[PDB]
Amino acid sequence: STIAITNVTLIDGLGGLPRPATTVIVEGDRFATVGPSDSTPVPEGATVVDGNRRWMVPGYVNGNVHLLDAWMFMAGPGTIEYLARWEGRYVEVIEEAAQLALRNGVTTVFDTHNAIEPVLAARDRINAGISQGARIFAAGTIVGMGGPFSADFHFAGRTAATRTFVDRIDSMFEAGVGHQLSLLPRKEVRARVRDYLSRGVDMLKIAVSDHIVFTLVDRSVGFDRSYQTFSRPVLEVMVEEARAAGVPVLTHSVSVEALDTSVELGADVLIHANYTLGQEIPNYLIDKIVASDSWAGLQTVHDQHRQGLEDVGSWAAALAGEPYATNERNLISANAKILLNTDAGCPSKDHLADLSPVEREDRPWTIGNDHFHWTQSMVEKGMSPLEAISAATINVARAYGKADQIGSVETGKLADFVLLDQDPVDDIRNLRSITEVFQAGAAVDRAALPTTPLVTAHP
Amino acid sequence: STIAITNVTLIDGLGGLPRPATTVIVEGDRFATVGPSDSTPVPEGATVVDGNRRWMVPGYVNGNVHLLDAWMFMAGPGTIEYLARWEGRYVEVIEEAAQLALRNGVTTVFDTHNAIEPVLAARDRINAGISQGARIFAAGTIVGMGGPFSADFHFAGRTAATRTFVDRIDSMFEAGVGHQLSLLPRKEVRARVRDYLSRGVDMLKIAVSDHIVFTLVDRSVGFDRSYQTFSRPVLEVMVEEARAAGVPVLTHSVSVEALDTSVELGADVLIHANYTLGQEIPNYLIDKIVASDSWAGLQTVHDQHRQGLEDVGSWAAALAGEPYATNERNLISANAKILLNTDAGCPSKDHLADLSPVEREDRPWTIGNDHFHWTQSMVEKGMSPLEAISAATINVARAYGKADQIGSVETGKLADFVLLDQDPVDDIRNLRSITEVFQAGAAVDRAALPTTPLVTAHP
Amino acid sequence: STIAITNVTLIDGLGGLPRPATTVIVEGDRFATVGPSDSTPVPEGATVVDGNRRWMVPGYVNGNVHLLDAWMFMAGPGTIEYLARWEGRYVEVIEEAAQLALRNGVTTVFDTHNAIEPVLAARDRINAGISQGARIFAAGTIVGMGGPFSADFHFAGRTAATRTFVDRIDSMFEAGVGHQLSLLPRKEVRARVRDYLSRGVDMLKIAVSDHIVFTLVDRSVGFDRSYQTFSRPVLEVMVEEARAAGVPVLTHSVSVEALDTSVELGADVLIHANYTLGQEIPNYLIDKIVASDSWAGLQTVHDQHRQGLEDVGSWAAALAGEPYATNERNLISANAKILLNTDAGCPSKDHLADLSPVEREDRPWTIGNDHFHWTQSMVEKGMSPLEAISAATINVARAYGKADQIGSVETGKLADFVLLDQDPVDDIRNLRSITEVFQAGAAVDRAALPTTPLVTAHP
Amino acid sequence: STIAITNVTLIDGLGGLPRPATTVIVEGDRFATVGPSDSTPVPEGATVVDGNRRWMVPGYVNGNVHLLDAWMFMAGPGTIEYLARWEGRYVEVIEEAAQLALRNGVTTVFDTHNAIEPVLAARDRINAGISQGARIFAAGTIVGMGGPFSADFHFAGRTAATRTFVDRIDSMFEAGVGHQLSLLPRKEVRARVRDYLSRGVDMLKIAVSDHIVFTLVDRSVGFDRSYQTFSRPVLEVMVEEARAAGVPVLTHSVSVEALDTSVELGADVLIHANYTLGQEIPNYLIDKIVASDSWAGLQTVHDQHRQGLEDVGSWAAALAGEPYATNERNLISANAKILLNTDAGCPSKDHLADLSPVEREDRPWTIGNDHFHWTQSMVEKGMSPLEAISAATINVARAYGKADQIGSVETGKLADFVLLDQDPVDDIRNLRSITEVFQAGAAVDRAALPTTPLVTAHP
Repeated sequence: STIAITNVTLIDGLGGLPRPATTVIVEGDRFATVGPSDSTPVPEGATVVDGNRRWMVPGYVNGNVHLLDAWMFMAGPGTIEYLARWEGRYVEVIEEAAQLALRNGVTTVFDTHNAIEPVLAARDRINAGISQGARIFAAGTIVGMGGPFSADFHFAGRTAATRTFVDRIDSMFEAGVGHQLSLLPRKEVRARVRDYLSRGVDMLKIAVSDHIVFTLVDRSVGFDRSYQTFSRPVLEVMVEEARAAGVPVLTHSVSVEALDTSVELGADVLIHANYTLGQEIPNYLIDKIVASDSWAGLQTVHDQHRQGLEDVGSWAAALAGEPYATNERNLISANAKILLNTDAGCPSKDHLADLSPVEREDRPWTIGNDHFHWTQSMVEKGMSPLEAISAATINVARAYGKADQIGSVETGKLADFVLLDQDPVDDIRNLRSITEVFQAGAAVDRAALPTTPLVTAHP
Repeated sequence: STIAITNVTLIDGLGGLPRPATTVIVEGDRFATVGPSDSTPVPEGATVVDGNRRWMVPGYVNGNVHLLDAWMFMAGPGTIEYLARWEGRYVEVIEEAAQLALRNGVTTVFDTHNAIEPVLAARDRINAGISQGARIFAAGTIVGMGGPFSADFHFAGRTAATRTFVDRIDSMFEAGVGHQLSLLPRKEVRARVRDYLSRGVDMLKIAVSDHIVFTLVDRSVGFDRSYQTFSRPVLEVMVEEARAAGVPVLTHSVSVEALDTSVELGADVLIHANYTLGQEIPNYLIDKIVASDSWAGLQTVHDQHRQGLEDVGSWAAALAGEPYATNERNLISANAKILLNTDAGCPSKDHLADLSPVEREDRPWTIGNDHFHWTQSMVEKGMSPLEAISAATINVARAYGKADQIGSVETGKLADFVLLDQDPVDDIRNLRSITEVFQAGAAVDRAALPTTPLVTAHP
Repeated sequence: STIAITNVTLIDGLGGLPRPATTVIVEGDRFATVGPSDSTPVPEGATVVDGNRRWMVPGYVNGNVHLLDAWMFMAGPGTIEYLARWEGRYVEVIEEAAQLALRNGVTTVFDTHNAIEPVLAARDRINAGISQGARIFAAGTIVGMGGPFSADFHFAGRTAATRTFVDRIDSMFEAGVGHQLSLLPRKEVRARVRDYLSRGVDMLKIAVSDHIVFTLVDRSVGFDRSYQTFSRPVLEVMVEEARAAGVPVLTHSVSVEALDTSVELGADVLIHANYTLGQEIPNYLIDKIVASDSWAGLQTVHDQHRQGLEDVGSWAAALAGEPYATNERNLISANAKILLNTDAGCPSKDHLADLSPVEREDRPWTIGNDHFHWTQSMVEKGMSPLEAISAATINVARAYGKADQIGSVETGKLADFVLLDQDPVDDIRNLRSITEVFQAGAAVDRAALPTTPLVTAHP
Repeated sequence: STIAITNVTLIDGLGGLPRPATTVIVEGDRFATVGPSDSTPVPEGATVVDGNRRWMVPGYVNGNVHLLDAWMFMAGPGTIEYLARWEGRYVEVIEEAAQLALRNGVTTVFDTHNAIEPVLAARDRINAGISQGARIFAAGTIVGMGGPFSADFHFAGRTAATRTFVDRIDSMFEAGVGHQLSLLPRKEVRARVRDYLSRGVDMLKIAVSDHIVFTLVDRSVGFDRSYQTFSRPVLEVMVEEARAAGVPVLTHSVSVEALDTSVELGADVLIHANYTLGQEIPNYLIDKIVASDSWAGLQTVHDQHRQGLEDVGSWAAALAGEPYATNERNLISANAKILLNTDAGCPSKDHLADLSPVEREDRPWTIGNDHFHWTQSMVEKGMSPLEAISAATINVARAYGKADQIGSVETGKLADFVLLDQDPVDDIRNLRSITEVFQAGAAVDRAALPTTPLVTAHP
C-alpha cells in the first residue's frame, strides 16, 4: 500500500519541540513527505490512515535484548528445560521475542548475546518478510565467553544434564570464538576472529571482563572478583578485525577498569557501563567517555521496582539500587551520549512463576516491558520526558551507524513508527498506549502477534 | 478369523520338550488347537503360512520395565531435559517405549514404576487398539517413592531446574501417594492408598525400603545403608487394601532386611529380589522364599558385560559385581520360582551417548534388548534354556495371575507367540532371530515401530 | 567433714509443699538426716553452711545431652574444624561440657549419642574423681546411625574434607553399629549389638527412625519424608539384648509410627517424643503412651524464642512452633509421665558467631542455659512449677532407674543439691540464681569452672 | 668460632670444574678463606671437621615455596582440618616446614604465598636465632588472590564451615590484597599496595592470571578458561611501587598471555612459566624471554612420576604431560635462565593418606624431596648438573638480589653449606647424600628436626 497518515502530532524524537498539525506520507517503505500543509497532500490512491487524537514517535529501537533469554540462562534455574524444549525450533523461538518487542512498538532490536546460526536465521527470516518480527541486527556470541552450561551463565546443570547435550548446545552458542581464546596466542585469535566475523554478524561484542557472577557471587556479600578476559594486546587484535569488516564494536564492561580500557579501545557501543561492580565511575573517566566520544548504554530500574526487589531479597536486586544508579546520573548530567540497553528477552513461563508478584510485576528484563521501564526510569535519573525517547530512538541508531536508515521520522528513511493514545510528556509512560505500529512502511497485526505462540505455551 | 500355521516346531512354553513337526491354528485371538496329527486341520479360507525351518515360541512377557524409563531417573542426568521436551506428549513417549518391546518380541508388559495418567492412558489407548504396543497392566507409581527430581531419583535438579517445573512434575508421579506417608498415621494412610487403588492401577507396588540408596550412591564404599519407609502395621494395612480391590501386590526390596519383611506380607511378586546391598541372601531366607508362596524377580548382567562395567568403572558395576550372582544363583539352584525382571525403558539418545561403547553393546537397561540380555545371562547363572524362557513367559503371567490369559502357547490362551529361524533350546540367545511376531491373532508390521518416534528419532 | 545445712527451705521436689526451717545433714556424701525438730542437730565437728532466707532444690539431673556436641552437628557446619582441632583431646571436651553443666547446678547428666572412647572414659574419670565434672551416663553411639561426617548429620564436608579423616572420625562414633546394622541379617545384628553393649554403655538408644532430615533441607516447605531404620524383628531383637545387660532402652522417634513402635517395645525412655514431624499424635496414641509403661522425653522452646527464631527464621525454627510444640501440652495435660530431655551441648566458638543475637541469647541447646529454658517453657505448656521441678530432677532419674542413687533429697541417695536466693515456685525462672552447688557431698567451685577452658576459650 | 671443614672436594656452585682437595675456613658465619693448600692450615681452638671422602655444596635455596603449603589448599580437601586445628600455633607450623627444608639442605627458602603476621613472624624469628628453620624471605600473599577458602583455593570449603572461620582465616592472608583490587581504580589500587609493603615483605608477587583450576573441574574438556586479574595499567602501577620499595617482583602467569605480559613488565622471576594451560610457548616468546632477561622458574616432574601419576587418576597428571611438560624442554636449551621452582611444603598426614602409594613417594610438591626430585628432572630435560646444581643455588640467589649473601661459598658470604658423601656432578640424584648441614656457619642437629612436630605427627 501507499499510505497517508493525517493530523498527527509528531515527535521527531530528534529533540525538537513536538509539532502538531503534521501529516506524514509513506512511499513504498520509506517516509515520503513530512509537513502539515493542511495535508500534503494525498495521491487519491493512497491508503488513508486517520491520525487524529494520536501521536507519532519514531518506532522504538532497543540496543540490548537477547532474543533467546540469557538473563534467565544467567539467572539460571530453568535454563535446561527451556533449551531442551524448543531445541531445533530455536530460530522460531528467537522470532518470538522479536515479535513481542514489535507488538509493544519496538521495530528494531540489537541483540548482543545469542546462538549465531539461529539468530542469523532469524535476522534472515524477519527481513525478508517470511517471518513477522522486529528487525534484528545480530550481535552473535560475545567473544571470550562460554556457553549456557558453562560458567558465564548458569554453571550447575553442567552436572545435572547429559554431557553430550550440555556441550552440544554450547558449541551452537560459543561457535569458534569465545572463551577458550583466553589461553591462546593472538595469532590464532586473529585467525579465528575473522573466520567468525565473515559469518555476517552485524557487530562485535568483545568480552573484556568476566561473566562469572551468579556462580561465584556471595550469599551474604554483594559483588566481588571481577577479572579481565584478554590481554591488552589481544584486545586490539579483535578491534582491528572488527574495524576491517565494517561492523562496529560493542563491549562488555563490568568493572571500573576494563571500562577504562574499553574506552581506550575506542569501542563504538559501551554495553552496561553503569555496572562497574563497585565504586561509581571514577570522576575522571566520565570526562573521558564524554571527551573521547563513544556511546554509553545504561541499564536501569525504577525506585519502585527496586523498593520491592530488596523487600523480597531478589539478589538480582543489588543491581537496582546502590552505587549503580547513583553513578549513571553523573553520565546523564555530564551528557554522556546514552543508549537504550536492558539485557532482556522472553523467559520460560516457570521462571516467572518462581518470582514474587512484586518481582515479576513490571519486570524490566521481560522483553515486552523493557523499553517502557527503561524510558520511565531514565527520567527518574533526571532526564527530561524527552529526550528519553531517542534515547531509544536516534541514539541507539546513531551509535551503530544505522542512523541514516533508522528511525526515523524523516524523509527518505525507513518508515517505522508507532502511534500513541496520549501525551508522552510529563508522563513518559504513555508510550504503552499504541493504536498502531507501522514497520518498513507497513502495518502490523498487533492483535494477533506472536505469529506462533511457542515459549508462551503453558500448559 | 482364519489364521493358522503348518508344521512349526514349537516349545509349548511350559518347558515341555519342544515337539517338532507340530502345528497351531487360531481363530480371532486366543489359540484354537495345537499338536500335529500330521493332519492339523485347515478348515479352508485359512491362512496358509509356513512353519518349516523356524520355531514357535510364546510371546515374551516382561514383568518389569519402565515405559517412562525410571532407571535413567535415578541418575544419570538427562532426566531434566527428557521430562521438559516431551511434557504433554508423555503418552506417546511411553507407547514408543511399549512398541520397542513388540519389535524385539515382548507382547505384554507390566510397568512397576510410572506416572498413572500417561501410562494408564497409554494402556487404555492400546487396550482399545487405538495405538500399537505391548499390553500394559501398569502399577502406576510405587507407593512411598516420590519425585523424579527428589531423592530417590534425580536429586540434583531441584537446584538445576525451576521449582514450578520440579513441583509440577513431582506431583505428576507421586499422585496422592508417594514420599510422605512415612509421616501419616496409618489409618489416614488407609484413605490415600485406597483413593489410589480406585484410580485403576492393575496392581500395587509398595516400596518397603528406601530409594535414597542411589542419591547419594555414593563414594565407592560399595554398599552401607538401606532404611525402611513404612512401619510394618502400615505394610499389613497396605496389603489388605491391595487384596480387596483384587490387585497383585508388588514389593521393592534393597536390603537383607526388607525381603524377609517383603515376603511375610504375602506379596506375590518380589522385584529387586536379589538386591541385598552388601550381603548374600541368608539360607534362612533361601528357605522362606522357596517354601512360602511368592515369586522372586531377578535382574542380571552378562559375564562379558559384567567386566565391562567393572573395567570403565561404570558405578552400575556394584550390581553386576560381587554378591548378586552368588546371591542370584542360590535362588535358581535352590529351585525358587523366579521371574523376568529388568528395570528399563528408552533412554535419552544423549544419555546413551555419554555412555561408553562397552556399556552400549549388550546393554541390560534398554526396553528392546533387556529380555534377550536377561534370558542369556540367566542361563549363564545356571539355568536350563527351555526353563528360563518359562521365566520369560508363563512365570511372569502366573505371578500377576495372568496364566489363564497369557503365557505358554496352550489352547484357549491369548494368541501371542513368536517364530524364529535358529533354536532357543540349543542357544537361548537365538531367541533373537525373529521372522514373524503376532499379538492378538494379529501380525505386526515389524518395520513401522515406533510409528511416531520421539526419543528414538535419530539424530 | 559431714556437711550440715541449717534453716533452709527444702524442695524435695516430689511435688510436696516446700518445707522451710529444715536442715539436711551430710555424712561423707550420701545425705543422712533431713530434719524438723527445729534442727535435728548438727552432730559436732561439722562444716558451716548458712541456709535461712534461702532455698535448697535437688541438684538437677539431665535426661539427655550431648557432651560431644552431636547437637551443633545436624547443625551443620563447624563440625570439620571443631572435631579436627580437638582430636584426642576429645575426652576432655566431654568433661568440659559437664564442667559447664555442673556450675549452673546440673549434678548428673545422661548423654545419648557420643563417642564411646571419649564419652565413657571421661565418666570413669569424673566419678572416681580425676576430673571435676557432673556425673555421666552415656549410651555411646545410637545403634542404627552413622556419624558426624555422613548423613544423619553434616552430610557436606564428605566432599569438602579428607577421606582418611572422614572415615577415621566417625567409627570413633559409629563403633560397631549404625551404618551397616541396616543391611545385615537380624542374626548378625544381635551378635554385633550384644558385642557393643559389652563395653559398659549405661544405655541402649536405638534410632527407630532416620536421622537424615537435613537432605530434607527445604524452604517454601517443611519436612515430608521419614523412614524407620530397621524392621520390627530387629528392633525387638535388640531390646532383648539390652534386657540382658540390664540397661534401659532409649528410642529415637520422629514419625507418628516409629514413636508408636517405640511404644510397642516398651522403650524405657522416648527421646524426641513430641516430635512426630508435622503431625499431631492421635489421642489413641497419647493414651497408648499414658497406659503403656514408658516415659516421654519432651523437647521445648520459648514462646518468645519461637517468636524470636520465627523472625530471623533460624533454620531450626520449625520445631519451635508448628504441630511439634502445640501437642506436647497434650502429653502433660494428661498426666503423661515426664522426663527432662534437651539435646544440648557446647558449640564451637564460632558456631555461635554465625548466630543472630536473638539466637545467641537464651539458647535452648547450649549446655549452660539448657535446663533453665526447658523448665521455663514446661510450665507454659502446663506444668505445676514443682512437677516441672520434680521432672527436671527425680523423674529423669526414675526414668532410667537411677532413683536408687540420684534425684531426691530422701536420704541414702547421693548428696547432690543446690541453693538459691529465690523461690523457684513463684518464679521457675528464679531457679536461675545459684548460690552453692554441692555434688556427692562436696562443694563445687563455680568460679573456676570449666577447669581448663577449651571450647569456651575465645580464641 | 673459627670452623674449618677440610680436604673436601668443593663445588662452590658456580658451574666450574669442581674443586677437589680443598679446605674452607669459616670465621663466624661469613666464610673467611678458601683454598686447597694442604688445608690453609687450621687456626686451632677450632672445630676441625672431618672433610674426608666428601664434597661441599653451598646448600640449596628454594625460589618458590609455601610454608602453609597452599598446593593442598586447592586440592583442596583437608585444607579445613589443617587450618582449623593448628590455628594460633600457625607460627610454629611455618617454622615446622622450614626445618624439613633445612633437614634436607635448603638453607634459605622463598615464600611466595602466605599470611603476613605468621610468616614475617616466622622469618624474623629464624633470623633472630630464636628458632631453627631455613631462613625466610617471604613475599607475603600474592596480590590479586584472596583467601584459601575462596576461588583459587578450597572449594567447596567455604559453605561447608562457619562463615566466621572462613572470614577470619581468609582476611589473614588477603592482607588488604587480592580479590577486590579487581573492583577499584588503579589510583586507589596503587595506595592500597603502598600500605602492604610497609611491613616489609621481602618481595612482591602479583597474579597476572587467575587462580582457578577448580572452577573448572572437568576431566574430558579439561583445561579451558583463563583470566587476568588486572588490566595493564594496574599491573604497571603495582610494579613501580614494588620498585620504589626495592622488593623483587615475581609473577604468577598461567596463560600464553600473562607470561607474555609478565616479561613485558620485567618481573624478575616468572613463576609458573612453563604452564601455558594447554598451549606450548610460542617460538618468538621463548626467544622473547631470553632477551628479556627475567629468570624462569620451571616446575618439573620425573617421567617416572608422570607415568605413575597418570596411571592413578591424579588430577595433576595433565600438568606433567602435554606441552605443560614439553615446554621446559624448549626453554632450557635457548640458553635460558632457570630458577628452582616448586610450590611445596608439608601437607597434613591425612592429605597424603588418601593418595596411592605411587603418588606419595618422591612427591615434587613435598618439601622433603621437593628440590631433589626437581633437580634430577632438570638433567632429564637438558641441564648440566653443573648448571642444575647451581639452578638451586646462585640463580635463586641472583634472582632476588641476595646474590652477594647466598648461593656460593664465596666472598664474605654467610656460611650456608651442606656436606655430601657422594658425587653430585656424576649423578645429580646424589644430592640425597647429606652428612651434616651448616647454616650461618653453624651445624644443626639433623635427626633433631623438626624440633616440634605438628603437621608431621603421625598419627
